[PDB]
Amino acid sequence: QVQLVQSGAEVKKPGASVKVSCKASGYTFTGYYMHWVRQAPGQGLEWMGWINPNSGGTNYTQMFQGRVTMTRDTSISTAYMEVSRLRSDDTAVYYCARDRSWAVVYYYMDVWGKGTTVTVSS
Amino acid sequence: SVITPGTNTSNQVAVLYQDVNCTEVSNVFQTRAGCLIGAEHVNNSYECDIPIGAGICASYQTQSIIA
Amino acid sequence: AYTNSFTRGVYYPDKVFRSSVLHSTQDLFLPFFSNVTWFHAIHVSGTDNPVLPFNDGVYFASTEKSNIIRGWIFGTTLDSKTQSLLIVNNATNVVIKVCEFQFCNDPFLGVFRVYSSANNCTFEYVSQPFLKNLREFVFKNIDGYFKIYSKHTPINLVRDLPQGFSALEPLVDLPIGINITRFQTLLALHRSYLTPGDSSSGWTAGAAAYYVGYLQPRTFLLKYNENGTITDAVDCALDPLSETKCTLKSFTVEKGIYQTSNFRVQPTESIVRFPNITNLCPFGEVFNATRF
Amino acid sequence: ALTQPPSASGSPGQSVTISCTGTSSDVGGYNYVSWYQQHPGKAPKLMIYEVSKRPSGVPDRFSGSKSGNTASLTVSGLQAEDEADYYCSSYAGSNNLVFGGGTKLTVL
Amino acid sequence: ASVYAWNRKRISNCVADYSVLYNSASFSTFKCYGVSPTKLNDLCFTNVYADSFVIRGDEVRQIAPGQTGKIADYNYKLPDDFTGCVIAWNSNNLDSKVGGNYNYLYRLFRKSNLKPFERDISTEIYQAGSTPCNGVEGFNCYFPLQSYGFQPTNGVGYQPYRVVVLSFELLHAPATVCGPKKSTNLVKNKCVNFNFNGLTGTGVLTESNKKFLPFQQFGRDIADTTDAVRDPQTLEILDITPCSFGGV
Ligand SMILES: *[C@@H]1O[C@H](CO)[C@@H](O[C@@H]2O[C@H](CO)[C@@H](O[C@@H]3O[C@H](CO)[C@@H](O)[C@H](O)[C@@H]3O)[C@H](O)[C@H]2NC(C)=O)[C@H](O)[C@H]1NC(C)=O
Ligand SMILES: *[C@@H]1O[C@H](CO)[C@@H](O[C@@H]2O[C@H](CO)[C@@H](O)[C@H](O)[C@H]2NC(C)=O)[C@H](O)[C@H]1NC(C)=O
Ligand SMILES: *[C@@H]1O[C@H](CO)[C@@H](O[C@@H]2O[C@H](CO)[C@@H](O)[C@H](O)[C@@H]2O)[C@H](O)[C@H]1NC(C)=O
Ligand SMILES: *[C@@H]1O[C@H](CO)[C@@H](O)[C@H](O)[C@H]1NC(C)=O
Ligand SMILES: *[C@@H]1O[C@H](CO)[C@@H](O)[C@H](O)[C@H]1NC(C)=O
Ligand SMILES: *[C@@H]1O[C@H](CO)[C@@H](O)[C@H](O)[C@H]1NC(C)=O
Ligand SMILES: *[C@@H]1O[C@H](CO)[C@@H](O)[C@H](O)[C@H]1NC(C)=O
Ligand SMILES: *[C@@H]1O[C@H](CO)[C@@H](O)[C@H](O)[C@H]1NC(C)=O
Ligand SMILES: *[C@@H]1O[C@H](CO)[C@@H](O)[C@H](O)[C@H]1NC(C)=O
Ligand SMILES: *[C@@H]1O[C@H](CO)[C@@H](O)[C@H](O)[C@H]1NC(C)=O
Repeated sequence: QVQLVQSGAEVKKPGASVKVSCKASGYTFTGYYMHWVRQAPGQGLEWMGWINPNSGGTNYTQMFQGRVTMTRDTSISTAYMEVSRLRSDDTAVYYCARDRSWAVVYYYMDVWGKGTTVTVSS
Repeated sequence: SVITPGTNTSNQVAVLYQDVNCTEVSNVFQTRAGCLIGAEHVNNSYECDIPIGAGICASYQTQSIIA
Repeated sequence: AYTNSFTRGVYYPDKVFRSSVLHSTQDLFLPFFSNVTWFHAIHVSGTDNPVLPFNDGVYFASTEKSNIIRGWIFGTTLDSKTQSLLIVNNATNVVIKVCEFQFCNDPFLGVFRVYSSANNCTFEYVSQPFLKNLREFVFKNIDGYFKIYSKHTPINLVRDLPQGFSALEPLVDLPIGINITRFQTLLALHRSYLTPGDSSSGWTAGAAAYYVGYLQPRTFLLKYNENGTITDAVDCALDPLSETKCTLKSFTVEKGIYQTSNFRVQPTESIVRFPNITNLCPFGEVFNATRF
Repeated sequence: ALTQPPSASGSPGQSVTISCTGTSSDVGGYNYVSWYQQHPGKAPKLMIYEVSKRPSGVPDRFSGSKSGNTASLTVSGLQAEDEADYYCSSYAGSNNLVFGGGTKLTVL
Repeated sequence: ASVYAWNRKRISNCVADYSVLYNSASFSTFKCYGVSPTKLNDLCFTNVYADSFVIRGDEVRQIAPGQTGKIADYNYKLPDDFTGCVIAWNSNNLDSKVGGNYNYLYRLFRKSNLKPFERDISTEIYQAGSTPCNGVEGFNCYFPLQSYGFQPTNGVGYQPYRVVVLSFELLHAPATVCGPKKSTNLVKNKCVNFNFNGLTGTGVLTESNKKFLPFQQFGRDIADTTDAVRDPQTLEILDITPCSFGGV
């Protein structure tokens, strides 16, 4: 059992904030990086950023830098992804993913959470 | 090997690198024994004060180290 | 400026009494006749007291009745991030502190402990202070033991290091291991500013003059006298006569030829010469064969 | 983004392929091309993590390798288990990773 | 402390009772080097450095001279001529917590192997092998530190082992640290075995007529024979001349 337990779904007003949490299990939480990737309900898949539970170093893509932040919680073996303004383009299912590599920041995404759905209201 | 006329006579010392060509390291005289650095070559001939080898001996010129 | 070191800077290396013994010692002594960077450190004009390196342990001396040389600071970068040392030799006590403190742009006392801005130190030490007078020191920082040697002799006012001979008695061993690469001496007029940002303002101190050398790993032939104190020394690398003195273990080389060492040419460069073979061995085949 | 053909067709027991039209200037230079197989409604899994290496548990009937600029993953002897979307991905020269649009496998 | 930036104490100027350690059964490995384990309480040491770190259970064999590995090359290297003793014991119930423990971290990647007794607190990212990394971890430059993540359910080879290494050189006087021994009275003019602050020898002791400088702990004659020593109790200088011998 190395499955990551993602948090439940949420519904938020437009422009407001939202935070998603994925809880590690089985594998060693420190080490294996945690990438955050989003899938719009219509199409495609896009990558936002990663935080390493080993050190807390973060990197982000340009489309989300300066408007979305991430953090870790080694006490509960979980990592958080925060979105500041829930624009209607961001109503999507957000997926957390491990990496195959031990402690280096490569991009080899093996095991993915069930995904917390996010919705922008009207 | 050093050439010393005695400490209480003078501090002048000339060195002798045995079996070395002077291409590798004020007066550089090539003897038949090796590079004798610091001694002054003299065409005269005297008694042997300090032996060096192959018929060359060194002494105190008085004031200078001759070979 | 520059003056020469004549014969100064020898010390008792190992705390062992010897009498009438020419002992061949190998330690970080000051090499004879080296250059010392004498300083006009009064700096009324010409902004100031410089920061000097601590390459392998140094030698320090001063000659003044003004007593302005009041201590030293040490450290790897002399900043609040990395470790440091402060020595102050005020008229009451020496206060030797390892602090990793934040130092001034130009340190000063003005007694007022101006030199350290912020302190959360770890090691402290207090003992008796260090007071034409010529003080001398060497500062060895070896294997976790900071060693300070000392001697002060009433020199004859030659405005440089005298040609005489003196042996530095060991004074303080600090059992602290801190990486030290630079130091700076501490000057103090009896009253001036306590702001850590000034360089050339607040007061005009007295005339200042001090020295700095650097110790090198050298072999020495130390002459302990009848009473057990060092009266002369021979630096084995300075001169072929001195090398002969070290080889014979005697201070008076007589009339003759003496073998002193062996000369061998060090290789100038290194070459590797293999054939044109470039194809790799099939270790990748034998270690990844599908069946054994 | 990555240019990508939208779909591929076949029948169970056949052989078909899906390709990824990345740029050799930025995408193919740092290779590391990873393909992911995504059913609708569930999380995807890696299916070729390096340019040609399968992860543990991946069937051998899936193959892939870069070819110049483009990369391609091929399926041989497929069945009803392989009706899924397939996504291309790569390093894209710096920490800003990119994905492909996502082709859809179809069986007649 | 973790295996990087291992805590080091400079034990000096005290009497060390080693008998409470080498007869204590709480330790797993007590492999000394260059000194017998049972002779530790009978010796005097110049300076004693006590190190302390927590490492993985299968990695305790790496803390020994001449070994190789991640801990042996990137975290803590004993020298090839190490003298002292290495002490280790299991600490799964003190260093590991339920769900994990993360205060203990080890250096995983380093540009070069450590010198003996080196300490590397530098958290600067690893060498790229490519264009250099400004300040950002990723794809070329990795984070050099890594946590074990000790868990109570791990095996004995993965359990956190709390390790103490005592490094100490055993030259003669002045020995700052020595073992417990009842100091006794002084016996002059007789052939007497003596242990002067670690300086050990057999000879007669005479009130010396030579004047030590106030720092010299002892003295030697020509050809390195220990001719004199000063008393650690009353600061008297005593000549040591050998017990009388000759052919019969
Ligand atoms: C036998 O086959 C194995 C299996 O592929 C070969 O070992 C693997 O080779 C790859 C390619 O070089 C290694 O990946 C690389 O590792 C380095 C770290 O050393 C890393 O910096 C690179 O980014 C890349 O990930 C892999 O580590 C290596 N070992 C495995 C998978 O355990 C091997 O070369 C073949 N030959 C022999 C003689 O064993
Ligand atoms: C994520 O990594 C990228 C790759 O280096 C960083 O991008 C550089 O950031 C520095 C910071 O000032 C800039 O000077 C460079 O011009 C950037 N390079 C590129 C190609 O964009 C980025 O800053 C990192 N982000 C975080 C949050 O660490
Ligand atoms: C990351 O790279 C930056 C640009 O390549 C460096 O910024 C420099 O900053 C100085 C002054 O701060 C400028 O004068 C210079 O033009 C350049 O922009 C930055 O220092 C560097 N970071 C590190 C940690 O090296
Ligand atoms: C110098 O040494 C020689 C050799 O012993 C001796 O005869 C001579 O008197 C000495 N001269 C002086 C001035 O010491
Ligand atoms: C020393 O070497 C030089 C250069 O080859 C040569 O000209 C000279 O004759 C040599 N002298 C002796 C004594 O070998
Ligand atoms: C010594 O002899 C050489 C060789 O003949 C000659 O060149 C030199 O001038 C002579 N020197 C003296 C002082 O006679
Ligand atoms: C001392 O510190 C300086 C600066 O931090 C560093 O360059 C040097 O390597 C250090 N020396 C040792 C022996 O750690
Ligand atoms: C001094 O304080 C800093 C934080 O301000 C701390 O990181 C450092 O360890 C302290 N140094 C000591 C206690 O020696
Ligand atoms: C040794 O010291 C004593 C007393 O200080 C003195 O009388 C004697 O002359 C000294 N001996 C020598 C050789 O200097
Ligand atoms: C040690 O103790 C004894 C008796 O208690 C005393 O006579 C002696 O002076 C002490 N030694 C020192 C160095 O104080």
